Formats: sequence, structure tokens, C-alpha cells
Amino acid sequence: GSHMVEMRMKKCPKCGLYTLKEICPKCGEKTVIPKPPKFSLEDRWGKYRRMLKRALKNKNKAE
Ligand SMILES: [Zn+2]
Repeated sequence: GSHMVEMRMKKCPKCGLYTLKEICPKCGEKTVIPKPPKFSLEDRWGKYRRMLKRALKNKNKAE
């Protein structure tokens, strides 16, 4: 498609639980992508990831 779709489910870097709530229902810590990008053609948003974390509440949509 033209517009990029949000990455697949994530995993808690503290415990290791997978979910799509962006949060770990076990401990209560935000979840992160367990399978990060290894091959970057440009890596424009590479280091930017360090300052990519932001506060924004969104609503999920049913497929
Ligand atoms: Zn956790």
C-alpha cells in the first residue's frame, strides 16, 4: 500500500511477553520491538530512535 502500516506486535524488553497494547500487562512496562532492523539502507531514523519516544494516545481500529 501507499501508506506504511504500523509494525507488528511488540515484546516487553523487561520480561519478554508479546502483545499489541504497547504495554506489558505483567509488570506494566511499555513493550518494544523484539525484532529490530538489522540492515539499514540509509538509517536516517536510526539514532533518531533514541529520541523517537513520545507521548501520544491513539485508538486502534478493527480490521
Ligand atoms: Zn514486563
